[PDB]
Amino acid sequence: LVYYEGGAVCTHARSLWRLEPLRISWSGSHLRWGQPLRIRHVTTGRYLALVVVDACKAHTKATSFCFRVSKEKLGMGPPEIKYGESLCFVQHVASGLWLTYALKKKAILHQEGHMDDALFLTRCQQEESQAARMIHSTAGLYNQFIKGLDSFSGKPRGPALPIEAVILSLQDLIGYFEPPSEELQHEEKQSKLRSLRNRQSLFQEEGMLSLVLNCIDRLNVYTTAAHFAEYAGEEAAESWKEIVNLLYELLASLIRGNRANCALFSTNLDWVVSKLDRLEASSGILEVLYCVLIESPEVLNIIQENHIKSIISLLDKHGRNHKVLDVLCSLCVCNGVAVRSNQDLITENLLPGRE
Amino acid sequence: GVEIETISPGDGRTFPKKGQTCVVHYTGMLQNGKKFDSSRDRNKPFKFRIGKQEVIKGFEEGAAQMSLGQRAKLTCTPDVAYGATGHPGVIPPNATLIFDVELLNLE
Amino acid sequence: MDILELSERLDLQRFHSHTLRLYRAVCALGNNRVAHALCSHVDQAQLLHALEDAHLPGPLRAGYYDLLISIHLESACRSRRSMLSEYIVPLTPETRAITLFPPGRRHGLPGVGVTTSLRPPHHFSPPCFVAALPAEAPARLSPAIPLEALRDKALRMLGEAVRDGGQHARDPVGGSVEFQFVPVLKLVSTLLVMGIFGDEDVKQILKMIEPEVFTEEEGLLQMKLPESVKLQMCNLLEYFCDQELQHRVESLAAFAERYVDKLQANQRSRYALLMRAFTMSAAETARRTREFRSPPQEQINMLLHFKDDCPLPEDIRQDLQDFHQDLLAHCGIQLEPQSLQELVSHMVVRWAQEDYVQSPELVRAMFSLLHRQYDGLGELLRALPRAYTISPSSVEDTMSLLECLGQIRSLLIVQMGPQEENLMIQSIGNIMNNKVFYQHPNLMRALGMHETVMEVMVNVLGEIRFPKMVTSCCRFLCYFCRISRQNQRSMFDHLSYLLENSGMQGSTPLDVAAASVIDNNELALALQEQDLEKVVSYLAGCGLQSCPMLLAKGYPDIGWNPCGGERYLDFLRFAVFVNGESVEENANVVVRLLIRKPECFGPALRGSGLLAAIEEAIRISEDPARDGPNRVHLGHAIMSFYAALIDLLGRCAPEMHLIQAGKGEALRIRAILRSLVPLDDLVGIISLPLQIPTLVQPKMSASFVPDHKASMVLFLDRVYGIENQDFLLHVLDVGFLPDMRAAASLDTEMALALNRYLCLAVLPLITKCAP
Amino acid sequence: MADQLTEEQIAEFKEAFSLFDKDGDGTITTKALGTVMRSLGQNPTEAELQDMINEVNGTIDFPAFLTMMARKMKDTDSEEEIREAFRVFDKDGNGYISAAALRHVMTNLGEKLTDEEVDEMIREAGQVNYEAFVQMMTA
Amino acid sequence: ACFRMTPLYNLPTHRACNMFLESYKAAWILTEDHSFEDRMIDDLSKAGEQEKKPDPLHQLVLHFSRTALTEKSKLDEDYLYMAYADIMAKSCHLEEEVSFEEKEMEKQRLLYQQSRLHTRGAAEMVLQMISACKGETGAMVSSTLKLGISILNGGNAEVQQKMLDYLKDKKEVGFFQSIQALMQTCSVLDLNAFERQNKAEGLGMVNEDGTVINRQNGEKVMADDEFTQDLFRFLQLLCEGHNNDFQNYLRTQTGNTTTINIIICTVDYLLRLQESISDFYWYYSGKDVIEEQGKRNFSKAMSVAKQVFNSLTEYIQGP
Repeated sequence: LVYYEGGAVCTHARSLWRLEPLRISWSGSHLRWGQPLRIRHVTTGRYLALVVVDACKAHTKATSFCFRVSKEKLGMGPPEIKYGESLCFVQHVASGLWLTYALKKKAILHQEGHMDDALFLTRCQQEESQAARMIHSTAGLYNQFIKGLDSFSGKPRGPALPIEAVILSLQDLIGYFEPPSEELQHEEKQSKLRSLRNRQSLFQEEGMLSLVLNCIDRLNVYTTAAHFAEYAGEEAAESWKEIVNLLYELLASLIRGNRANCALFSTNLDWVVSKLDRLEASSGILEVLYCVLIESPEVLNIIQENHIKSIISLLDKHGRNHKVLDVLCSLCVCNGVAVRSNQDLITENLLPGRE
Repeated sequence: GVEIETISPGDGRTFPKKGQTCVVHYTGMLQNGKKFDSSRDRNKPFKFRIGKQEVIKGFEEGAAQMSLGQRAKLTCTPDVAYGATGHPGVIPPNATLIFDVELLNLE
Repeated sequence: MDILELSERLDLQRFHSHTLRLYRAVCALGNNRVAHALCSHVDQAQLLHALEDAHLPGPLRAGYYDLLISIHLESACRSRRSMLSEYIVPLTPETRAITLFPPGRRHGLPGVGVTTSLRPPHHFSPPCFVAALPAEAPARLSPAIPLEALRDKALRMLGEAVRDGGQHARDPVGGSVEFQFVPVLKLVSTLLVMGIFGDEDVKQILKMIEPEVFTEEEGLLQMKLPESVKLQMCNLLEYFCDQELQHRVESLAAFAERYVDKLQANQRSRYALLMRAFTMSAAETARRTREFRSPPQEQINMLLHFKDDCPLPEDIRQDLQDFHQDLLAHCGIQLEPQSLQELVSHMVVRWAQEDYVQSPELVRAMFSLLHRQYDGLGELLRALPRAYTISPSSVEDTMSLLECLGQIRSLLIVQMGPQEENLMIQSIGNIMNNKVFYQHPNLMRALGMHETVMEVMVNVLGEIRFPKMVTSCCRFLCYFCRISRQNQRSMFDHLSYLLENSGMQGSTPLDVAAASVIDNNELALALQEQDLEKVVSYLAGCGLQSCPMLLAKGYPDIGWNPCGGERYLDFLRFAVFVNGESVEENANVVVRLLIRKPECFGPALRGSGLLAAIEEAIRISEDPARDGPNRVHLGHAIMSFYAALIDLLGRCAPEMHLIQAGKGEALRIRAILRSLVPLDDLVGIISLPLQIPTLVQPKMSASFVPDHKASMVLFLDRVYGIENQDFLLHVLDVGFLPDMRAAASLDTEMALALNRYLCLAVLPLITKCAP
Repeated sequence: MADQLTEEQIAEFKEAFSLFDKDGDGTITTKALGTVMRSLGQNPTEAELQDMINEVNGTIDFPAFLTMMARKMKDTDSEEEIREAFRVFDKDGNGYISAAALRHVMTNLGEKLTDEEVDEMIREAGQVNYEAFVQMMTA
Repeated sequence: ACFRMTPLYNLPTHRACNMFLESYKAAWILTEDHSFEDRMIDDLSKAGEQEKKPDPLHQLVLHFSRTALTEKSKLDEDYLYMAYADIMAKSCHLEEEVSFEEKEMEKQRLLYQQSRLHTRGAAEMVLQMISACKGETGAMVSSTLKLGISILNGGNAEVQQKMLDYLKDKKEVGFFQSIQALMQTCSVLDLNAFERQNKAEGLGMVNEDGTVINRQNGEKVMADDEFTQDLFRFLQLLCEGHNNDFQNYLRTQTGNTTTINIIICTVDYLLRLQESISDFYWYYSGKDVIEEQGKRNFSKAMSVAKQVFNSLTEYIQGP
């Protein structure tokens, strides 16, 4: 269903629309009045028909729209359509039905129309629109990868899932989200940060966090790296060790720095700590826990004694790792405010054995 | 469970009586041997009054069982000190303690 | 293994370095029960041994120094640094002999001499581990360490380092010149702020900085220093300029008690000469406007006018100007490098010419130091509001107050748990019976005590976690607001925040806001309009929903709020009625806004009969099944709510003298209130008889009270009026002669609930109509 | 406003209150409130005792005690202030202040009253007495 | 109660010392003047000479620029920056029947001190923090505009050329919106708090040895006056030399995504001023004489009106 919204979903990934006229060649000519075109949603990849619909069932008879100013009974292009000034509506070219409302003012093609279909357009931004289409390119691969895994999720083996397609697709995303260097100039470092703060908020809002959380929890159940990967066979079994480690690097690259996405783990905190001794990518999950426990202080005081007793049990089974002492050093204070409930759970557990 | 094994004998006749202070230059360990405490490192002769239960029960019961200037090794059982919970942060639960004391002066 | 082997091990150096971060983070922010627990694991001698073993590696030296202050010299550090910004001087004769310049125009040494400003002692406790466990414990002090031994060791390690640094050795202590000084300055800086150094010790420290200036080797400032070591130099030098300023204030406090003792005998001799002067009468009162006609605040303002009509002689008016020239020359104004401000202004600027400094912390600590010297006058000025002067007989209770103040500021920085709540209540309960909190309300305001108790109410409200705390805090502010009027003026300023958390038994944050505006025309006239519309929007909710706690208690359901909505009208009846009089500008805007949401009125009149609404209340109050079934009866709160909606509008009725004038706006309102309510509804309410106690006592909080009648009589006597003799005698026999002889019968509990009702509500109204 | 009492009374009050303080808490019984005022020479009967506690459980706390101490000494000084206020007008001190000696003592006091209001003070009131003057000032 | 005032010698001496400090600071220390504001800025400028590195002053305004660019929602009130905002502002106010030559040296010495700041990058520091305000009309944007005037006082030219390029390479929408935000939060003449002040003015001295601090209440009506005058005085000085590009910039930020057209926004404050002064006439149209406080209000509103008509005409003094 089509809707309307305020300003919050105005900036985000959903409210991005691209225009597709019927003629193939010179499609990036100037659009003029009375011109037929299609409407594409960028993230879903669906075609607007007053519902949105798939491209395979998008027909020129079913969905073909146009820009008119007002309904009088009627190479490149000349510069017809200004920005912010045209204030023009849409209607079907076969039906003439004006899309209008009824906070979610449901948009409907209505033959009465209104006095409020005079709507002004705004062009998007280049870095944002590039970030848009790759969501569709990834989620189309990922949900294909999930249900490809779900096929033999119960049936042992006595289509082929996209192994090589997903390995390269994560690695471009890590370098997409890579934090800028400290040796950079200060005025430019700060400028590149606020770009990064958008385009991780622009992912975790429009899905893409729990969707990453899913493909972990379909994969983590196979703790034997080969024997429980033999439900697929020997082909995907050799790459099972890689695909977990790259996955936790993505998630750790998402919630680095950002406070707003760090609160998204306040519900499934116990989902994280339960996988610390998983013996594969043990540094990986421990990396994710460290970046979440320094940005949003509300995740400190929701931690009970059952969690801390696992972390000391992690240190006792993974050597004298100096990263484990970091996360315990973040567990004492937050924003210059200490937690007296946590400052004794460490002490009467860690110290008194002296071992 | 107060076992006193002597290390060096003192006067043999002077004993602490009640309502009185002592000065002990003690040190302690655990049964593993890890030295959780001393007094000479703080360079202070530790003092206390007997009877008023300032120290744990295994300490003052060992204290009047010594002579002046004697050096004794004590062994306080779990039930006589820090029994169930133990000290927070220092002494683990159900820990048997091992001491090395010395009555400096004043009975 | 030997610990010096970590210098090449390079892996267990790191893991034993990060363990020292866990040790400093566990005993962080005054956690002193655990601070004894670390004193077992790292002993006292081996910490003092590690301060000078030069062959220790780099990051392990800065650990064992910073571990030391975080278990011994931090809990005392924050509490004294807090009391540095305020200056509380007593009148001992040791105070009385304090000058700006030392006697001998040669500028004295900074930090050297005698100061008299009050500071609490530190209260260390020695560690032990054989003491028996009790049990809630009161508190644990910071574990102790012998300080007089420590200052000789710390001075020595600094004293070699400024000397060994001149040798330009290729192998510095700890692997750099950075680690040679940063863990020895930030210990010396935090032993200098705790004041435990002797003056002859800081005489040596002044030599070790730049001996060419501070004399009564090469100086430390001339030495080439890396950037972080300059930072601790600023934190060392910032202590010294404050000791110039605190000495300057303590000089000026010494000047005044010498001055006003000289000034009182001058006035009382001049007044006695005025008392015997009969040579004038019209000019005598111009000399008598100052003596007993002006307030004593206006006397000193008038007395001190002789710069460029003063009753003071030329002898004691010149020495003030002689003193005033002694102070500007003491400051940086020449008032036509052998000076400290001459030294700093040279040194800080030259540091900018050395290199382009990148660390933003140092560039802030530089320029804040530099501006402090040039506007040395304004540096004296901004501290002076925190200057207060007490009696020497009050010091024995004042320092007992300040220690009970410090526990609160220590609880500012720790997230509140169920133990320190009992520390806060026992603290606050020990403040409000300490007798000096009352007799100097300027000083309690000067210490920011009224600010401090607000933020601990901020952090708890953010469901209520700790309700027993939040009552005793807002109880303290309500008892604070009536100590002086200007304290109520200060508490008034946080109104919109206090208003945002109006959302139970006991007291409340809203009764703080009520006691911030009571009994004062200044605040009530200055009360905002946007601060008013928030009050009615919370009144906009209560008429539509119930109390969820009451239906959780198993009470009958009532769609509006007879208990919650009455917690706003008792506020607003202090918002328009003051000193037994109504305001105009608030009354003309509360009722214009109260009629934009007519749901805010009680829905029986939004409608059933008003006497019938109370008649609907008597059945549901007398019948226990329709009553709330324990402290809350629904029938007692509905009559109490309508007792609040009535007497509010009675106290917004425009006054009679404005009705004698033809103020059309003022009579427009008097139309509206008379238009809303029928008069004869009141008459059945004013005449309904009550369950008088005799031989048995009825229940006050489930039945009719005389305070229900007391609201109604104020409404008719202020907006409707008693005109003619018949309507006077109409309600006269029906209402009150039933109650009067019911009151004359018992000549007892509700007898005293009705004795004061008659003597405050109706017997005035009879005497309004006695002719 | 609790400032209308001077310091030494609160010093005397706290000395009296701590003397009969129950456990050092600052709580006292309802009976001890009567005894401590009679320890301060004040002798009010149970009528003046009864209305004061219900104005504010049997537990009297020191601020709750002190706010009652303000009101008991606010009303007494509010009436004895105005006869001694008239004392400075008349040269004798009885009440016989001549009206000629008023229009310079009233424009010279510090409420910044001009000649029009001190006129307006007078023609809406020979020498006038004191009791008409405490009537014409309180109004 | 004015008659029962106790004398000073009856008071305890510690309270007598307390009111003295509140008096002695008020009549002597506050009244004292000194000129340290110029003998600081010279040595922060001259010390770059020694035996491409920045100056001591040039380091400072770089640091204040860096704290204005970090992403924060609000602009935290630093007392230190306000302590340096006025000191650099007073470096030009010493120069801010005469001969012809002697006023030119009084003019050109002001262009010397204006050069002593804005070649060290003082022009873009004062342009960044207005974008870092985002409309919060606090105490800092008071103290940042007095520096913005003392650089552009007298109609300097190249500081405008140092300002147009900064708003054209950055495309910084957020400046002009914060400009538009401060414009609407400009108080005008009311007819409600005016009599609130007047009813407050009926009290001259408060009971129990207290004084009604008339500066504490102050002017509840139009206390926004000197600030909102100062913004238009800043706004007048952006097109003083008839710099025609700002005449086409202040109505259209054509490089930017979103125009604001402050010229139209200057009109809309004037209309809100226009009814606000006209209804002040209708209150007094029945009265005969005008008292003292009635004129002080009306002196205020026209003094800001002369500022805004002058700031209007510099948008159109050029043809």
